Amino acid sequence: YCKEFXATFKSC
Repeated sequence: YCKEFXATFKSC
């Protein structure tokens, strides 16, 4: 799924 890591980049 998507992931905004430590409230940083986005890997959606």
